[PDB]
Amino acid sequence: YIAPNPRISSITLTQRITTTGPFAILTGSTPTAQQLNDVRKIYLALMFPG
Amino acid sequence: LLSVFALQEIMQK
Amino acid sequence: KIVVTDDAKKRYKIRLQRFRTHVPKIKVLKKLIDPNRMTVRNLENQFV
Repeated sequence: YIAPNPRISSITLTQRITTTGPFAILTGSTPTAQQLNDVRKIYLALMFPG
Repeated sequence: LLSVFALQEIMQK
Repeated sequence: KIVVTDDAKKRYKIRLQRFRTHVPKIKVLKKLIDPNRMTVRNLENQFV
């Protein structure tokens, strides 16, 4: 699993440092094992339509 | 590896 | 000249060092500093 360029969020979500929205608080979180397993479930569901 | 937004969450304990 | 090179690994290393310097892991427990200071917030995307 590859990740996007880190500079995308720095210039867009953290464009203003004196404000805090729903996106900015969770742009700094990290996933656990079960959450990665759920991501794998989502991708498996996508790759078999219907 | 840390972000300033997680600092508030861990700090508010 | 104080030069900072575009190589990502170096910028990450200075970023980590500055984050340690401003907010160290040791007195973040004892002194219970507030994370709302303008400098510590500015540290988030200062050298990205």
